[PDB]
Amino acid sequence: MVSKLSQLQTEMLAALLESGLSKEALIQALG
Amino acid sequence: VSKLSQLQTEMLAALLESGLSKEALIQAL
Repeated sequence: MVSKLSQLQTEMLAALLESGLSKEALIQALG
Repeated sequence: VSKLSQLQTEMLAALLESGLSKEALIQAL
């Protein structure tokens, strides 16, 4: 729980996976 | 474009631009 930005990033990634975005598509975009 | 796909896309670009570490990505996966 380092920073407001890190907490928000964490929530966003979780939300995306919940919405149906694959893990592979996440990796493609952000890896 | 579908509104859902577009929102996901825009969230991804914002994440990328915000400086998401390689470790943070691994942790979320």
